[PDB]
Amino acid sequence: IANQFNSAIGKIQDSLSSTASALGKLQDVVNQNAQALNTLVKQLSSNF
Amino acid sequence: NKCVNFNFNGLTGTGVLTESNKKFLPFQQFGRDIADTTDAVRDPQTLE
Repeated sequence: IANQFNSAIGKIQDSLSSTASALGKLQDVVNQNAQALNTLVKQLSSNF
Repeated sequence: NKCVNFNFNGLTGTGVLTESNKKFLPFQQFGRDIADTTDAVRDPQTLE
């Protein structure tokens, strides 16, 4: 049971080290606030 | 390097004026931000 837990925590290092997409739920929240501020800045360049 | 009211060729505004490494082509006299505000200018007497 200890060896399996230690091995499964090993797969957590390897997965997070390998893939880009695993933290998508957090990166998407940063991308939405960044895109909303970029839009609010770009919108200043309008004539209306 | 001080805050000033500037006027370059009739472009009135307020800000710090600073040396820059931007290489304006001969036909360009203002540079602008993504907000379409002027953020660089070539001085009309000494062409920096």
